[PDB]
Amino acid sequence: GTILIDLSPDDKEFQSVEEEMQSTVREHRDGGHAGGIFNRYNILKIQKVCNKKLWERYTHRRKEVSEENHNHANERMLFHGSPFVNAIIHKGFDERHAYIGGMFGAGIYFAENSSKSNQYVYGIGGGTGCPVHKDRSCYICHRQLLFCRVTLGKSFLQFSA
Amino acid sequence: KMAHSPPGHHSVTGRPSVNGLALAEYVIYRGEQAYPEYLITYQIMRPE
Ligand SMILES: CC(C)[C@H]1Cc2nc(O)c(C#N)cc2CO1
Ligand SMILES: [Zn+2]
Repeated sequence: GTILIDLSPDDKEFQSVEEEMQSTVREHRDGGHAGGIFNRYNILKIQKVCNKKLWERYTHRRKEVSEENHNHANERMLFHGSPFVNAIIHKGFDERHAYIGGMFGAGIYFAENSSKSNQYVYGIGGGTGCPVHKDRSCYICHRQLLFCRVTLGKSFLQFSA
Repeated sequence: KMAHSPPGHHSVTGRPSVNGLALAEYVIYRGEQAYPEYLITYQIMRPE
């Protein structure tokens, strides 16, 4: 039920998403080990992901959370990188996409830094890098990230070392 | 097989406290609380 619609680079929506990607790159403490060494991206394509069934699934849950949090969904746009991205856009997020060894428990993780999510495109810790060259810092192979609407509701603040 | 958010809470906000330039990370425990709105295809670029 999923349709992907290309956005034009001349579209304000395209440019807005690109700017959020580019502006939230940062340096990482692993020196680039997991996600590669870079200060910016070459954006090749941005597509809108459309699925009526999955959208209604999301809004149904959002309404539950909003009402439980006294009419506040606390909805954000956040990045997510994953080897399972192709499965996520067709079937939706579920337990198969969670991080059991995550700092904050077995749940599904999202980032404000695009470069943080880039560290997970090829798996936890960058896995073995791109399929073709086995290079976590590959500058040739095309990568994909999701930019997702996320309902936080009442969010527990955990300071992290 | 998957975890639960703190009681009374719907998510966790992981906020880096040492690296002042690092932004937050977030965890949800129900997949229905996220929708994949954009798919972005890209390359990382080698610094000049
Ligand atoms: C593939 C699974 C295990 C991985 C994906 C993933 N993607 C992200 O963008 C982030 C972040 N921030 C964390 C994780 C941790 O879980
Ligand atoms: Zn490669």
